[PDB]
Amino acid sequence: RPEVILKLALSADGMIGRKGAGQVAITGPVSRAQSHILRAQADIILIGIETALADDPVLNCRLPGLEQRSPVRVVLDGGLRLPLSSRLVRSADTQPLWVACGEEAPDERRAALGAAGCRILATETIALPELLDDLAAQGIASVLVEGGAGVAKSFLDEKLVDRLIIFRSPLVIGAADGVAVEGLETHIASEFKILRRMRYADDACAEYVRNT
Amino acid sequence: RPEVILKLALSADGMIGRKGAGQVAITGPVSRAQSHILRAQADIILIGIETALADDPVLNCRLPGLEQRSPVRVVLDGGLRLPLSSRLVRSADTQPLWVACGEEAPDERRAALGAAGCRILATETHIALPELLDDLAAQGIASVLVEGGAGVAKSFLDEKLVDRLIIFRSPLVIGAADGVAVEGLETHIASEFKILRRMRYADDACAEYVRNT
Repeated sequence: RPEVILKLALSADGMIGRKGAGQVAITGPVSRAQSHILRAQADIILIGIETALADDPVLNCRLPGLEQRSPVRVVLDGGLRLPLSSRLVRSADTQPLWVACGEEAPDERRAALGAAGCRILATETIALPELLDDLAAQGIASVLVEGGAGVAKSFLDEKLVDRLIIFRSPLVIGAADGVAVEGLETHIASEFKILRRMRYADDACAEYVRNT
Repeated sequence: RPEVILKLALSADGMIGRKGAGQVAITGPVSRAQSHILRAQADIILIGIETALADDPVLNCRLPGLEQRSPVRVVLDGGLRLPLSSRLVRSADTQPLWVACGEEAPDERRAALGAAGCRILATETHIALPELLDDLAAQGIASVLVEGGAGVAKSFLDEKLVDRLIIFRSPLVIGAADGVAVEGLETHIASEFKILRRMRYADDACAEYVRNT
């Protein structure tokens, strides 16, 4: 089973996004550099389809001299809903892109993505513990999960996270329009210990490791 | 009492330097980037006078967009042996340089470094690391990055002042004839630390550890 790092981008008041939208922007320079370093140290970067649709991300490493360390990308996409116009699918020849779906997605979206250069990854029931067993059989030693609320909650609830890194924006979103990861603080309290805390308000970061 | 990260660059046979020259250079791109991000995350980067003399370092952050986050540099230098020709001293306008002293060093070298732009940091001798960190916390320092040669690396580890240990490992061998090791390093890791992450790729290898408590 690969080492699993979950990286979360939160607002100052602990929200993982605005209702109906994508991820919280992290803008401090130390946090942005560390963010790209995590990608270079990972074998795989994993996100959910909900994040892919809302943010249209690329998930490559952009530190000068480290672009060749851009990891394999995995999208958890039960319905093979990934747009062929996405930045992800359109960079599939220049960086690996694996789309995880089970024996349920229609062959026409299965065939269109494969012809565009995506590898289609077979999964059970979506079963996170033996997706990580499957990912490990294919040579992966470390997975970086860049979650929205869905992937973050599911990985934590199933207790599959080894290290947790939380970047906190200085800006407040508000409970009226914010989405939180529910159970985040109780999981940290129950299962994690703090390792380092960066206290600059424009560049705030907290790192945790799972309890011994 | 601030958080202390000890960063060691070792050869394949575990030497932190060689007796006649400079330290083990890190060459992998991920390891280089991470080394400079540790500097950016630190309030203070601390080294010993022996490393300063052997390597003539600069100790700034050379990541583009982070150079303004080069930390204050601290050199443990009981005899004020740091040359005014050092790249460190000659860099004093562009990055803070504090030279740590005993209560005893002649006032003549205090003034010369002062004129070159260095702050002189008064410390307690026997040079007391626990008291230096309390003094540093008293000045608002939240985190210290120690880039030790064998001297300070052994001293911070022996007095149990290291919370996190980061070891970059070169694939090259230095040899027992000229190699200097951190004495007691492997027993300290077995006794007080757990592995946290490891990058095994041979041209960019790293292991990180955290103290058990």
